Amino acid sequence: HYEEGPGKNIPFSVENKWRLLAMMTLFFGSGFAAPFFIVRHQLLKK
Amino acid sequence: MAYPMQLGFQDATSPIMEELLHFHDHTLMIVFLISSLVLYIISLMLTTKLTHTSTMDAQEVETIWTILPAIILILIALPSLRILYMMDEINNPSLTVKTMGHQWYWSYEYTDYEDLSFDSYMIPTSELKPGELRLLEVDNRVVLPMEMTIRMLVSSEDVLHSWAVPSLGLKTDAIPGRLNQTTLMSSRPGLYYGQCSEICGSNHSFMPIVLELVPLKYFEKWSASML
Amino acid sequence: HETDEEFDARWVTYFNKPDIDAWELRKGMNTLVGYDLVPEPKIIDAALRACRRLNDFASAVRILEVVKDKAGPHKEIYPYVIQELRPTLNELGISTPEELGLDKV
Amino acid sequence: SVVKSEDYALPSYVDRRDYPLPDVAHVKNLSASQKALKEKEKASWSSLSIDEKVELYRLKFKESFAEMNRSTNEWKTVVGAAMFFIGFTALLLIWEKHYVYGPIPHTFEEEWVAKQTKRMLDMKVAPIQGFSAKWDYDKNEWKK
Amino acid sequence: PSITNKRIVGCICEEDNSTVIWFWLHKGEAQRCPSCGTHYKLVPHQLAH
Amino acid sequence: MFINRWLFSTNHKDIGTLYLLFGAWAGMVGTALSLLIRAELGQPGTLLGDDQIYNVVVTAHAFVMIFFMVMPIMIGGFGNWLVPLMIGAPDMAFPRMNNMSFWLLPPSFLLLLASSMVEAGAGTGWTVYPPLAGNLAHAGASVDLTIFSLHLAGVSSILGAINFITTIINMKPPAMSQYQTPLFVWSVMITAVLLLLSLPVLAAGITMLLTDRNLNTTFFDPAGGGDPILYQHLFWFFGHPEVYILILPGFGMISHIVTYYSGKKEPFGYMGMVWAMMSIGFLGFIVWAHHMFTVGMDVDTRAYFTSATMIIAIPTGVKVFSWLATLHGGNIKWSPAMMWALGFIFLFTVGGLTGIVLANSSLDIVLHDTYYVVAHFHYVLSMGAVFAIMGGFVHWFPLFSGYTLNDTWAKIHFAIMFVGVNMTFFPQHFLGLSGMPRRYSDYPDAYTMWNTISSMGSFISLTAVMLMVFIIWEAFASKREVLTVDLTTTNLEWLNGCPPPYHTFEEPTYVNLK
Amino acid sequence: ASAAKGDHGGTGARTWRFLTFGLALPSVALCTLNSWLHSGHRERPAFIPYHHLRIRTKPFSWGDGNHTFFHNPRVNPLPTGYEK
Amino acid sequence: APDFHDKYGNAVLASGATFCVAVWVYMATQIGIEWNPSPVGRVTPKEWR
Amino acid sequence: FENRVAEKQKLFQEDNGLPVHLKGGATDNILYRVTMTLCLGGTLYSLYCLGWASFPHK
Amino acid sequence: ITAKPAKTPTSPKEQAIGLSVTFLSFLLPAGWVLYHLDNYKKS
Amino acid sequence: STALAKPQMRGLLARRLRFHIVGAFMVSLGFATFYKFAVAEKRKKAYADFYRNYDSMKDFEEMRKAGIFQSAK
Ligand SMILES: CCCCCCCCCCCCCCCCCC(=O)OCC(COC(=O)CCCCCCCCCCCCCCCCC)OC(=O)CCCCCCCCCCCCCCCCC
Ligand SMILES: CCCCCCCCCCCCCCCCCC(=O)OCC(COC(=O)CCCCCCCCCCCCCCCCC)OC(=O)CCCCCCCCCCCCCCCCC
Ligand SMILES: CCCCCCCCCCCCCCCCCC(=O)OCC(COC(=O)CCCCCCCCCCCCCCCCC)OC(=O)CCCCCCCCCCCCCCCCC
Ligand code: HEA
Ligand code: HEA
Ligand SMILES: CCCCC/C=C\C/C=C\C/C=C\C/C=C\CCCC(=O)O[C@H](COC(=O)CCCCCCCCCCCCCCCCC)COP(=O)(O)OCCN
Ligand SMILES: CCCCC/C=C/C/C=C\CCCCCCCC(=O)O[C@H](COC(=O)CCCCCCCCCCCCCCC)COP(=O)(O)OCC[N+](C)(C)C
Ligand SMILES: CCCCCC/C=C\CCCCCCCCCC(=O)O[C@H](COC(=O)CCCCCCCCCCCCCCC)COP(=O)(O)OC[C@@H](O)CO
Ligand SMILES: CCCCCCCCCCO[C@@H]1OC(CO)[C@@H](O[C@H]2O[C@@H](CO)[C@@H](O)[C@H](O)[C@@H]2O)[C@H](O)[C@H]1O
Ligand SMILES: CCCCCCCCCCO[C@H]1O[C@H](CO)[C@@H](O[C@H]2O[C@@H](CO)[C@@H](O)[C@H](O)[C@@H]2O)[C@@H](O)[C@H]1O
Ligand SMILES: C[C@H](CCC(=O)O)[C@H]1CC[C@@H]2[C@H]3[C@H](O)C[C@@H]4C[C@@H](O)CC[C@]4(C)[C@@H]3C[C@@H](O)[C@@]21C
Ligand SMILES: C[C@H](CCC(=O)O)[C@H]1CC[C@H]2[C@@H]3[C@H](O)C[C@@H]4C[C@H](O)CC[C@]4(C)[C@H]3C[C@H](O)[C@]12C
Ligand SMILES: C[C@H](CCC(=O)O)[C@H]1CC[C@H]2[C@@H]3[C@H](O)C[C@@H]4C[C@H](O)CC[C@]4(C)[C@H]3C[C@H](O)[C@]12C
Ligand code: CUA
Ligand SMILES: [Cu+2]
Ligand SMILES: [Mg+2]
Ligand code: NA
Ligand SMILES: [Zn+2]
Repeated sequence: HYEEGPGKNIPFSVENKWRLLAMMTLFFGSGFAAPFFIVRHQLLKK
Repeated sequence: MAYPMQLGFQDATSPIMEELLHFHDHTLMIVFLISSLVLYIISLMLTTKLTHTSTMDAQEVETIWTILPAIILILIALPSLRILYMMDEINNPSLTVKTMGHQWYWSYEYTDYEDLSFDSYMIPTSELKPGELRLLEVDNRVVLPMEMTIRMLVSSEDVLHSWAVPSLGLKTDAIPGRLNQTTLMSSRPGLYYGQCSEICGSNHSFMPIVLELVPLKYFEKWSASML
Repeated sequence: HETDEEFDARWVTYFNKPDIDAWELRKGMNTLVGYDLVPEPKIIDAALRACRRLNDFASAVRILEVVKDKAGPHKEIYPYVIQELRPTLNELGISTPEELGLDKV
Repeated sequence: SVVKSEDYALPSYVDRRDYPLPDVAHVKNLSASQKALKEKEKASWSSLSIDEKVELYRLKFKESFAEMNRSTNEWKTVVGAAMFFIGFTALLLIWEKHYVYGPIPHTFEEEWVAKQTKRMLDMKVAPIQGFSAKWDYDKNEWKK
Repeated sequence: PSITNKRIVGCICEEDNSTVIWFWLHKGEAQRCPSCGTHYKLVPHQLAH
Repeated sequence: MFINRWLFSTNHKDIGTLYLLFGAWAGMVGTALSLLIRAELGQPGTLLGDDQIYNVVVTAHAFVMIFFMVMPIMIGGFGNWLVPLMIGAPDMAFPRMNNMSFWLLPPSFLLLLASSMVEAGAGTGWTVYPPLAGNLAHAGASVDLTIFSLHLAGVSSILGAINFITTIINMKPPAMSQYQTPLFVWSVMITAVLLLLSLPVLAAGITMLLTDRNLNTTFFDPAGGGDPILYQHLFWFFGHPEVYILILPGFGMISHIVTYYSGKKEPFGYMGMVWAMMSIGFLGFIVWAHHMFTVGMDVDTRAYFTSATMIIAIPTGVKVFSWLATLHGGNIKWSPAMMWALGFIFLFTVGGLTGIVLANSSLDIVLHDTYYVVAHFHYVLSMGAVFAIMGGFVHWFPLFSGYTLNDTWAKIHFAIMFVGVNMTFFPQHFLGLSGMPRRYSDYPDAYTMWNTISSMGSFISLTAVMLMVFIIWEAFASKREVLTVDLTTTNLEWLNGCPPPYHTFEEPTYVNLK
Repeated sequence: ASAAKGDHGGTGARTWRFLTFGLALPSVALCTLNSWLHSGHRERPAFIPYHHLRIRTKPFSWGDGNHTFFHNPRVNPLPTGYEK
Repeated sequence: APDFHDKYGNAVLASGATFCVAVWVYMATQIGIEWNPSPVGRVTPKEWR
Repeated sequence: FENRVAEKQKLFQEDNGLPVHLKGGATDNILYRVTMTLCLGGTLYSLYCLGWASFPHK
Repeated sequence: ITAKPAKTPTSPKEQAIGLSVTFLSFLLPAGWVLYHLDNYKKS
Repeated sequence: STALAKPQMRGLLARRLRFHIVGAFMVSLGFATFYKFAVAEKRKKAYADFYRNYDSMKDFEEMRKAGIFQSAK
């Protein structure tokens, strides 16, 4: 069986709030950054 | 054309656009009344310490808020449909002009008597003469006779485009393989602008429409000389 | 529905039941405050007495607090009800929220 | 007094204006003195002292109506912080105008605008209400 | 009936009410619906012999 | 154990969590795209390039916000999490198929990203109209990758619809009739019915565009006797129901939030609310041509579509007044969720009203393909749908996670967002009335002021989005565990604690038939 | 099709009454609105004595044998034209 | 006992409002942003032909 | 043919803690590993193809 | 809703850190691309 | 040492609603009257005034002399 309770019903860990901040930063940051880099990609092709 | 900081519609140039302005004033008043009434009621519900949390009966007040909106919708639909049918009235034009949309410019054809036709491209910003409007001027304008009922036929030779002139209340899609009709009638002489209104690719933002309304006499001379 | 007197009577009767228990006391007050009204002094009277029979002083004071709350902005209703309930408050030894300093934040 | 996580299935205490009499008492476990007070409570309430009465009240309820209904200064923090962040946004806009945006088209130059304006007046742009209607063609100036 | 100590009860106080009143019914003395007061009593376990 | 739980899930809660995570990520992508749009329009001139790269951005912004952010969050996230709990069900009818509806989304999103990576992207508008979207004006794989993205998202939603309808009809307690289920459950079922009926038509239409582009068919090519307008009918037949699919679950959550924070045990006029959602769902299938008022249709067809479209204001009006009637007499709790709901009621009404302005084919001649339309839909989507999502998120976050958010920070988040979206979209009404066309990378000089103000408002919204990420972090960082929640007697989803155990309702609820 | 609403958990009297007052009667009210709007007597067409119309192979068994059963003077001409 | 708002409320409100107004006014007038206001009442029409 | 459902019922109800997709025996394991390998390998390959198509080959 | 005191309280200093890191994760990459926009446009 | 008179104790919420709903209606009427004067009528009069003695040829002559036309110099 699986772990249950606050902080245990999720695919990411919230054991360390700083490691968590790193996770969330990469997660949400990669999403927000993607369009900018795709725009850069399109501009650097021609 | 639109001027800096404009809030509403461009001034009406045709009797039909005038008709739309009054219909919009009518509709907008209802929009303001209903939206402010809702905002008011929200504030009214939220500003009292008095309570009533038990079951409230609804089959009584729902008659009110079903019949009222129904009446209001009819009060909007009546003039809306009167105008709609008015735009469809048989009018019998004195001239027929065709316009074909292209990527990315418009071509015009006046083929009632002579076989006159030309392309109409946007004047590049680098090329504007002093006092000319950026993105709106074209090399060849659509010379037309003022105070006359004209039939405009719109189509396209490639992708979809849409021929629009806001001041005249016009917007007719340019569809390849189809000939759409609309009628034009300017109450005044002058220059009237519009822009392509259907996404057509790379230069969708840069293929304007410019109508030049002049008296019949000048229209004729122009006709001849444009052979 | 029913007349004002019939509603009042129905609630006076409810709280006047000799063997009314704690659950029924709470159910009655919690239900009563859901209506668009400040209960009549006669209903409050009956409820305060039920508190006495249940040896519940704290609830008697809470009931007076809810009556003031139900009046909202109408500051003249509580003083009047407390006026009308003075005999009973005296008799049962019920101190008002004010007298207990329960009205200060 | 002290609530636990796994007690979600049990009746709980709540301080609410519209639910004046909660399902449970604020304090369920009583000291020697407190149980003595609940016994005294079975006798006439007139024999109860003010401090005994308030102790009875606080055993039953957490907060009084006045305490539960108090207003706060939270709005100052909310409105002030909102303004700080909206202010911070202006910093982003300053950064953008400085490092991202290049110069705007030459059609915005003062001279061009002056000419363009005359031309718009010459073609009588919006003569009924919008623009040219605001120019006095007789006195040759903007209508006062 | 319940195979444990408590079970959630949903009470439709009056026929055709759209609102259902929900609460945990615990082993022990009968409890009452917080809305209509009707009584419920838990009668624990078994099912599987 | 990690893989079995998160990749092989057959649990409605975990699957709902995956959807919420996916939708949150998609929201960041969609926000970035909206920033690029407003950066390009922030001052006169060209910033990025011509209309192609600009419209590839506009097109992706729409697809991401609609298909990857709103639908996954509302239906897949809140739907999966709450529906089973609200009817006391042990899980969804098809728990395994439910997992596939989720897993089809990342591939669908990858195809969308691929389409913008290859060639010059698909700068067609989210409506993907041919011939611009055809193999001559948009040669290459871009448009084909876009069509495939829609196919996968389509299959995901259709299977999700089948699962929700079956669960809602078949898995309620024996004594519970359909008229005893919460309004959110009603909103999800109706939404599922609209998805089931509309998506297959879209699928037919985009498959025909695919064959026109790759198998030499000519459904939309006049040279072969085809018609570009046929595509528009097929698209919009799905397109209008789609906008109601985007707002219905929102209406459902608003009913719950307004009832809850008004301290009420029930929403005002329950049966009227059910009637209203059903009517809206029905009417939403017979009004599609209002997206085609300038294509050249007969006047009688246009008079019919104008009339049919306005009727929806009646049932929608019943819902608005019922929400106000639910607030009436309430012991109002000014929580952050309530704020989002109140903003929704007002802002959605404004957006709906401008929709009624657009319903008039006469006026629409002048408003069509202008920013007046963009203003209308962003009030109902960026304020309506989004506020419902934010309200539901702050209201149920404690339930899903077991932790509480900081209310003050949440109220600050609401204030910033409220200013941002209004500053962004209100000025767009002026731009529309005055004639600024949609899908333009640059505009005539006269439109400069309103475009400048609109772009500044978009930056304020960005600040709100960044703050929200921080707020969620702070909640998980501080770990304030939930103890008690009020009103559980009329909010069954909270009755199993926060968060509820992996398996809930192993022993079903007891409900007398009397 | 599947319509656009939902129920189906059990179609009973309450559901059919819901459909009667929430869908059926409102539809009749709308069509009644539309009809008692598009009405108005449209101008009767010029009379042309077409040989395939106003047939008379035997007189009718009522009146003067030349008027149809629900003859409307305003819109139904006789074989010789409209009436006075 | 005084909370965050009682202790810092007035300061947060005062300096938040001050900062906001200051930076927005700066951005609106000191960085070269073209607002393109109406010529009505401000521009003296100049010969173009 | 003869009815062997009872044999299959015994096999699939055997309390060995195996998930239904692997409860048939060693073959289930193989087929699963083949399926998953083709899926993940094929996905990596599609990513590679995307990377290739993302750039012009003039 | 009632809740227990934070199990791992996040002080004002900690929040400033989380806020700043959060804002930077959004602003830096986009800012970088936007800054080098001209370098991209023609190269 | 005076008594207090029995204040109204029932339907205070409903009474408040009725009073304010009626006031909202009055304000709507006042707004309608204002709008149908500061916007509607103003617009009709502006166009009616402009076209009453409008001379299209004179207007065209002015534009031609200013040189805005391509077909009429
Ligand atoms: C794309 C993802 C990048 C991830 C980067 C970091 C990875 C570190 C690994 C590892 C370092 C070791 C750490 C072990 C524990 C934590 C990490 C982990 O492995 O966890 C993995 C988890 C979780 O992810 C994390 O690890 C970061 C989590 C941040 C959580 C924020 C919570 C936000 C608030 C509310 C959420 C809802 C619920 C709320 C209420 C409470 C719950 C109900 O994911 C899943 O198993 C599936 C998630 C699916 C939905 C996400 C997006 C799919 C996106 C794009 C399709 C793209 C197309 C191509 C696009 C290609 C690019 C252009
Ligand atoms: C941000 C830029 C603002 C620019 C303002 C105008 C400058 C005028 C100069 C100088 C003014 C005088 C000279 C020019 C007169 C032109 C008349 C014209 O041609 O007339 C037509 C024009 C102009 O219309 C007007 O006559 C302007 C009306 C403005 C209404 C504003 C409500 C604003 C609320 C809060 C501020 C905005 C943001 C939040 C908006 C939130 C949603 C409303 O075009 C419109 O129709 C635009 C609006 C489209 C429809 C929106 C409908 C629902 C809106 C609000 C309901 C609020 C209810 C509660 C009451 C309001 C509660 C908040
Ligand atoms: C009898 C008739 C006359 C009555 C006169 C009043 C009598 C009152 C008696 C009795 C009235 C009820 C009194 C008790 C309420 C509880 C008081 C308390 O113990 O609790 C403390 C509570 C109190 O809450 C309040 O109490 C004030 C609430 C204001 C909420 C606004 C919500 C808006 C939602 C939707 C908006 C559209 C619809 C708006 C509808 C609005 C309705 C009020 O919480 C706050 O203090 C925190 C939140 C403040 C900021 C709110 C959001 C601003 C959003 C957009 C603009 C940003 C501007 C800044 C940034 C600017 C940047 C430029
Ligand atoms: C749901 C749909 C949605 C949403 C929310 C938005 C939001 C925004 N949109 Fe819009 N937009 C569309 C759908 C949407 N849009 C569509 C359909 C089109 C037409 C495309 C076409 O023409 O083909 C369009 C077009 C469009 C244009 C017109 C382009 C043109 O014609 O040239 C512009 C211009 O300003 C614009 C701007 C914005 C901005 C600034 C926002 C901002 O308000 C965004 C602010 C950020 C958010 C509101 C996201 C927050 C949500 C989350 C991050 C989830 C959080 C996670 C949890 C709570 C779990 N959009
Ligand atoms: C959440 C999404 C959503 C919702 C719910 C709606 C709801 C409505 N929409 Fe909107 N609409 C869109 C999303 C949405 N729309 C999108 C995305 C587009 C553009 C697509 C594209 O081209 O890319 C669009 C386009 C669009 C057009 C096409 C315009 C054009 O392209 O030229 C029209 C035409 O009629 C329209 C009408 C309506 C109407 C009448 C409603 C009605 O449902 C609103 C009803 C609500 C109210 C009226 C308010 C509440 C009512 C009351 C308070 C009662 C009293 C009211 C009266 C008496 C009037 N919409
Ligand atoms: C109000 C709607 C309901 C319709 C019926 C109500 C009243 C009419 C009386 C009986 C009708 C019963 C069946 C139909 C038989 C013939 C068609 C009648 C339909 C009808 O009523 O048609 C009318 C003709 O009336 C005519 O001749 C009708 C002349 C009446 C004589 C009836 C002739 C009887 C012949 C019956 C044959 C019976 C065989 C049936 C066998 C069944 C199986 C064995 C139309 O009027 P009109 O002026 O021409 O046009 C209108 C112009 N303003
Ligand atoms: C285009 C826009 C349209 C504009 C909208 C117009 C809004 C309608 C305006 C007014 C509605 C008037 C309804 C009158 C109901 C009387 C209210 C009342 O007082 O509420 C109850 C009635 O129950 C009941 O109807 C149940 C309680 C009240 C039921 C109705 C309340 C809801 C009213 C709406 C709330 C505001 C939202 C308005 C929406 C715009 C009280 O019960 P009783 O007195 O029997 O018991 C109390 C015991 N006694 C006997 C001792 C006093
Ligand atoms: C360009 C090309 C695009 C290609 C897209 C392809 C998308 C996916 C391809 C791979 C999917 C196939 C894998 C098999 C899916 C079977 C689902 C199924 O059979 O699901 C069943 C439920 O749906 C039921 O019954 C009834 C429903 C049966 C649905 C069958 C699934 C077919 C998927 C395609 C759907 C297309 C949509 C059609 C309209 C255009 C079983 O439910 P489970 O939750 O499993 O179990 C519940 C347990 O109690 C069973 O004991
Ligand atoms: C719409 C979303 C975007 C909102 C706007 C973003 C807000 C500002 C973010 C700051 O980001 C940056 O700022 C820089 C300048 O301040 C860069 O430095 C750069 O510029 C320099 C200094 O001029 C150099 O030191 C380095 O070489 C350098 O690349 C830089 O790379 C980038 O990270
Ligand atoms: C299978 C089922 C069908 C069974 C057969 C249907 C029977 C139909 C009966 C019709 O009978 C009628 O006959 C008449 C003709 O005599 C009418 O009177 C009339 O006819 C006249 C007699 O000349 C006039 O005097 C009057 O104006 C008047 O209209 C008349 O109203 C009507 O009742
Ligand atoms: C073997 C089985 C009898 C029942 C049993 O298995 O015990 C028989 C009965 C009926 C079946 C047969 C049916 O009569 C239908 C088919 C007819 C033949 O032409 C070919 C094989 C055919 C496809 C079937 C094969 C046969 O082996 C079956 C399967
Ligand atoms: C009959 C049905 C359900 C009643 C029930 O069983 O509880 C109710 C629910 C909603 C009602 C409808 C809505 O209240 C909206 C309309 C309100 C008008 O007062 C009458 C018609 C009207 C169209 C209503 C007819 C009917 O009374 C409906 C359809
Ligand atoms: C738009 C669609 C045609 C799509 C297509 O060309 O493929 C057509 C098919 C049938 C049409 C409908 C039917 O002809 C019946 C109605 C006829 C009226 O004159 C207008 C509305 C009316 C309800 C029509 C509206 C619209 O023109 C419909 C719905
Ligand atoms: Cu041509 Cu857009
Ligand atoms: Cu639509
Ligand atoms: Mg269009
Ligand atoms: Na631009
Ligand atoms: Zn009950």
